[PDB]
Amino acid sequence: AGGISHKELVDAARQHFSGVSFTYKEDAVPILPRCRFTGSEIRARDDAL
Amino acid sequence: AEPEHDQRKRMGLKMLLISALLTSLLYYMKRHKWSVLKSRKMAYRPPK
Repeated sequence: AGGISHKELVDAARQHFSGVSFTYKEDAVPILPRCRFTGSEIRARDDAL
Repeated sequence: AEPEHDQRKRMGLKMLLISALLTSLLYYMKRHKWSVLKSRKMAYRPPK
């Protein structure tokens, strides 16, 4: 973001963001195991605060 | 001596059934609320 040309930019990437993926597992954006919500509470008591 | 004899026993019946039903429910409800304290866990974490 700023005074830059998408082009020049997109090129610099091509140049330094090298290395190509061979297998399919490399270009697979892994899905994350869902996180379960739990109605509950945690109470850290310190009357000295 | 006790003309009511009959109705009084028919009542005693309805009383037990309801009583049974209600005591059960209320026990659950009591347990359900206290569950928060019953399960509850605590640790002492001094700043050692």
